[PDB]
Amino acid sequence: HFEPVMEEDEEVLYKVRAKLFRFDADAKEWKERGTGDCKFLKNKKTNKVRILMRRDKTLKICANHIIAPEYTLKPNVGSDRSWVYACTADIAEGEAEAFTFAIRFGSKENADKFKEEFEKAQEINKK
Amino acid sequence: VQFKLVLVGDGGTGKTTFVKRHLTGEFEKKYVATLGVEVHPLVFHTNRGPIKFNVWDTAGQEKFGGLRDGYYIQAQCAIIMFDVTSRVTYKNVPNWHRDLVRVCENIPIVLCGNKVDIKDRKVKAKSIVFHRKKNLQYYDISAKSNYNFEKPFLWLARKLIGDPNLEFVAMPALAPPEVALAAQYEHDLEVAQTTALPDEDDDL
Amino acid sequence: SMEGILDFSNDLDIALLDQVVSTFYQGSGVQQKQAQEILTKFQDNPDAWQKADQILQFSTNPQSKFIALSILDKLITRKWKLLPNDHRIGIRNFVVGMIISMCQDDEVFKTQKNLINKSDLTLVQILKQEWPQNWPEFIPELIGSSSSSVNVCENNMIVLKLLSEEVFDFSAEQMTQAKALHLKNSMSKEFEQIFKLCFQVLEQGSSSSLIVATLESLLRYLHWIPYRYIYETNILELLSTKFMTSPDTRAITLKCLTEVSNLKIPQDNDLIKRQTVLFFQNTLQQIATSVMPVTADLKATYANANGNDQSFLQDLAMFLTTYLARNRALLESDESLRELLLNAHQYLIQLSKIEERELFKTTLDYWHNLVADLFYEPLKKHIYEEICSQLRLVIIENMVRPEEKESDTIQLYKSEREVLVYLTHLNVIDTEEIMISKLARQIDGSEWSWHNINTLSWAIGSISGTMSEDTEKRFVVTVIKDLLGLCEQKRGKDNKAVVASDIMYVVGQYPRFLKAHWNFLRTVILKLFEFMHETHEGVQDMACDTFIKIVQKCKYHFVIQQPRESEPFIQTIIRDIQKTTADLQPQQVHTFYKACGIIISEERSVAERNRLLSDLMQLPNMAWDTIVEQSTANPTLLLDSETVKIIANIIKTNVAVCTSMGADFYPQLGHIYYNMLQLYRAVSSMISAQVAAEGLIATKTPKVRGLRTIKKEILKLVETYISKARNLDDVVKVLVEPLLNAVLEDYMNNVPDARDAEVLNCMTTVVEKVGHMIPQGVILILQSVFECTLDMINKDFTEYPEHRVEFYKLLKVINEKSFAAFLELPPAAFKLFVDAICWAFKHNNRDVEVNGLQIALDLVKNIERMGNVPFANEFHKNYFFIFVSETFFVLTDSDHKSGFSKQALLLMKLISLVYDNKISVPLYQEAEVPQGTSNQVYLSQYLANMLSNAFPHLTSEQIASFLSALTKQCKDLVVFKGTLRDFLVQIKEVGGDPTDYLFA
Amino acid sequence: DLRKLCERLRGM
Ligand SMILES: Nc1nc2c(ncn2[C@@H]2O[C@H](COP(=O)(O)OP(=O)(O)NP(=O)(O)O)[C@@H](O)[C@H]2O)c(=O)[nH]1
Ligand SMILES: [Cl-]
Ligand SMILES: [Mg+2]
Repeated sequence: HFEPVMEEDEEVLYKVRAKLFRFDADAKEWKERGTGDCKFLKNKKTNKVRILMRRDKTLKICANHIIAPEYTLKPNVGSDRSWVYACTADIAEGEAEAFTFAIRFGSKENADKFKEEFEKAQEINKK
Repeated sequence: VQFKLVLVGDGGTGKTTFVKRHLTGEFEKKYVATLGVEVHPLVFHTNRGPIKFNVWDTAGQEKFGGLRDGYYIQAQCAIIMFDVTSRVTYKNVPNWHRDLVRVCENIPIVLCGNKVDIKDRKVKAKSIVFHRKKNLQYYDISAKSNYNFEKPFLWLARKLIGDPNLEFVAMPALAPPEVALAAQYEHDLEVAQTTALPDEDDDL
Repeated sequence: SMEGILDFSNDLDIALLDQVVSTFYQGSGVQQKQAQEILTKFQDNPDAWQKADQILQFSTNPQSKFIALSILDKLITRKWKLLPNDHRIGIRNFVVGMIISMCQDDEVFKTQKNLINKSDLTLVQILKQEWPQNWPEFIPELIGSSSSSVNVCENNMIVLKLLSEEVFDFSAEQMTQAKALHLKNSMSKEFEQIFKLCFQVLEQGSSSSLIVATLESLLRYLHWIPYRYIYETNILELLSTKFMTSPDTRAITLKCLTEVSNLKIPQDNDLIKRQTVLFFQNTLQQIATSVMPVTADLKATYANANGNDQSFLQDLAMFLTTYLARNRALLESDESLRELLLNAHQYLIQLSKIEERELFKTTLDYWHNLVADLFYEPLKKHIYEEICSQLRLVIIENMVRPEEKESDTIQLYKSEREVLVYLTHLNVIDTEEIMISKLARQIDGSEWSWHNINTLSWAIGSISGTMSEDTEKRFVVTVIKDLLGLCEQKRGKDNKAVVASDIMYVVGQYPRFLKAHWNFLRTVILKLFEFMHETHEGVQDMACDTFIKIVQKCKYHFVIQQPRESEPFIQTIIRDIQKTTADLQPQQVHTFYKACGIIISEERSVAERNRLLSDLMQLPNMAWDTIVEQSTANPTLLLDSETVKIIANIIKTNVAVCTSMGADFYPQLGHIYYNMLQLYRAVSSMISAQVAAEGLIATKTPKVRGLRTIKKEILKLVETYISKARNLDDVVKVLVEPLLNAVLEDYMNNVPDARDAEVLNCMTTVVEKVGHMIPQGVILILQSVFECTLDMINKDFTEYPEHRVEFYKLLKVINEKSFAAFLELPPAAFKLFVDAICWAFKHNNRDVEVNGLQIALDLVKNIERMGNVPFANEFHKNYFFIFVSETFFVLTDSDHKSGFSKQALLLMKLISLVYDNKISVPLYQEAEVPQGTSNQVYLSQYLANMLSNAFPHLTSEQIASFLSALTKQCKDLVVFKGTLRDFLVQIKEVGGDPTDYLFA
Repeated sequence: DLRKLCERLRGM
């Protein structure tokens, strides 16, 4: 005998490339918050689905919040491939915080599928 | 575990835009000249623990230079920035390097040619050789397209920590919380819906 | 409370200063940001220098004394000669004394290196002002004081280093030609005594910090000192032996030896040649015995990144490449020097394996130098056969992705291709053997990977055109076979995709082979068509790029009837085009049609070419006809996003084909032209009606953006044809007038946010090609776009950036081709034209600034050519001095450096007009100057007064001397420019020497 | 004529 020399508890329901914006209401300006994979993550011990999004390369969190059933996706005047909605608790940058988000995708097709999956996930969190 | 980083280069080369991208993820299209210096903590999460850069984003315009080389005292690393669409900004790189290493004699320095996203490039790749005899790391970067935007900090983190295999890693993602002001958010939301998103022709 | 240091009526509280400083440097957040603004206001107080002597003697904070010296620096470099001579001596004395006192305290010397370096630099600023004329004993006293103390000696090496830098390395921008030459001559005159000290310290000294500082100063000296100091003093032996053994001195010594490898050397002296051989021999010996042997794994060493290893290997690469590029011939004939030659190159081989892109490019540049010499120079290549064999493997294995987003990668591929082509000519057999061998290890899995098969395929593709056609044939076949079997061998998805891409890349790089093997070429294309139905990500894009790539090179074989075929293959492609392209995205469809256009343009029979053209366009032309019927019927269709997208893709298809066919596209353009311009009008009405009903935000909506895409593609199609048209009679008599009717009024009468800058670009091409033939049309263009576009861009430099750029490209071409259109302008409009040019001067935006200066230059030449007529005489009277002073403003304001050369050219042209008496009328009023005064005297007078008020700190003598030199030199651009540069230096300080402008 | 290669190519 010779001797020899934190989303792990979650399931991925949906993954799509996207760019996320935050509305700076004081500047009446949309500001980029991050580009990367947007994930709907279903916790196996609660069945709650959250959005988790990270920036390419740095992998820093740019969105982390429950897909609340009260949220409503609305179109943006300038895009057929984006959704706008208010978020009351996002913890991507520390303390909880409210934001008006916009998320844009590579195609109107990907945008509609996102809304499909976004609504599916809302009733997962509802039930 | 924090390191002072001084960022220097001609005015308009993209120093502040580059840092802002790393701070908030945004791309600032306007040119608001920096006055003197602006200090911003910047944290990266690595397989060797978090590393903090105290970024001294200095002014490149002479009339806004403030303390100038006074900002370089006790810097442990630096980025020199020029603009591949403006030859003069590369011509001035040896002047910034001179003033920098007279104060910071032995520090890791990255040379960055910014704005490679622009088609009509003027400082060709083959002309960029100043870093060779000066032992600077060089990267083509674009704060607009994010091309190589993480390389300057990754290389400096490896030099400062003394670990050539240091990597950026995914910061842990805590469980987010669960959910009077209904007439208030429907106002901010109506304004947001009717303000067009920028760069609608981008791939994403 | 921290703002108290900003009150100079009181004595300065040093303790309060140190708190502000500490808050800035060691603090954070608002406190730090507040102290920053205070310190800046403090340092910028023009009396703050008076409080420097206090801070430097009584403060305990090094940062505070540093900021004090910064304040002194500003004063010395900008206002030194304004001071009373009492303050100059005083400042000088308490800088000299502060340095001596810091050098004598071993503790301060050891721990305040930053503050000592800043003090030395400040001392150097005084020397640039005062030495040698008012300080002839500086160098003798420095040399004497060096022996009294090792700390002072070491610091004097720092002072001499900075002095040499300021005088020889950084003077070209910062001082006048005369002052630079004065200081260079002054240092050169006393260098014999400087070198003696430096050589003694190196020969005798044992303090490591002193040796390092002395060698760091030598590095600067080697930029300029005569070669005798290096080749007649034995210092080369010291550098290449003694100082390569100690790691402390090894980095700087290598940098010194690299510079020595560039000294000015006579190429005929046999001893100098032996000395050059000898220090290379010594240096390589010290590396092999003290650092690492020739066999060492430098890739691993570099990756580990211990200590200063990476910087050392970088420096070694620079030394070896620099020396060998200049001197390797000295090693190639003498047999006793062969081992040295090949060991030096073997080190370079090992350095070339390091994973470090920028270092690889440094070694790759050398390899290019070498293999190009072996390719041309008789009897040399056999010396390097084993080096070159290893290099073939290094380059093949580090081949980077060709263009086929990253221009640094693209440049690196081309450089790698160049070296590998040379290496293949040098030994075709070894190259083929390496490549076939690498390929076997792909099939046997020992080196299989996505990266490794891509790299090898890129290498194989890069040497196309080097082998013989027969060896190429056998080579290409073997590769494709081996690549095919490699594809079968894989059961995966992406696995199967990678090998397929590489196969099509290799074949795309060997057109000569495809041209001689039609059966194979046909089969290649048909397999690309098959791939155009593959939904796997990236295959379709690969198929289309390969298709057009092959077509550009082999088009002739698609346009002739090939033996064994009943029709030219272009007909077969066209017949099945709907099926072939059914699964492609629009972008990929247009590439396909473009590729077909390349083929069709090879058919030189007009009737057959036009038939092929209309066949190719059958699908878009039918969709077009259908839409022009069902969209003129119910204009509401154009609000259907689907019809809008269809329309845009039809026009984009015409653009793609017109891009390939140019002049030959005219028949297809005529089929759609008139209805296309009607569609342009209808779409324009919708955009306008949409903006009226929704507001400016309508221009951001997908519907309106889709409508403007139609307009932009229509303009692009017209632009593309007209720029390539050969029949300009038809352009002028068929195309232009419908075009102008369709686009000009619509542009003029839309609100700013609805105007398409593409309109200006299109008009620029119209004027470029046929502007000389449509003077009335050019006038109409100006009337419709000039004032309304100018009003968009003359409120700042930022809004409407595309209009800004295209606007000045349009004025440039109009001023070139149809200058008469500007003559027809009413006087108020011609004045806006001058205002617009000067407005362009003031842009930092290079795309605008350069055209602004060129329009100015061209305009002056246009006026000059008119001769002595009333319009030119009025022009000079109204605008000559506006152009002179506006040009001077951007020359001197420090925010338009990038345009210096063209500003100088413009200014030289304007001044030469007067001193050649090419302005026929007086430039002054009948009142303001005696009758008969020459324009030359009045110009010298106007400019003297202009500069006196704009730069009041200049003496009348400076201005008068500057203008005398400038006007004398207005026929000699480079001297003219030197005199302007001298002026730019002098306006930054007080008391510039007016005799400086006599330099030339 | 390279019949062999064309057949290997068609069947990829
Ligand atoms: N196209 C492009 N534009 C960029 C890029 N980076 C910055 N810019 C733009 O360059 C302009 C100036 O940016 P800025 O960050 O203020 O430069 P700066 O070096 O900080 N200037 P200063 O030294 O005076 O403070 C901005 O308009 C910015 O949007 C880039 O990577 N690509
Ligand atoms: Cl590399
Ligand atoms: Mg800035």
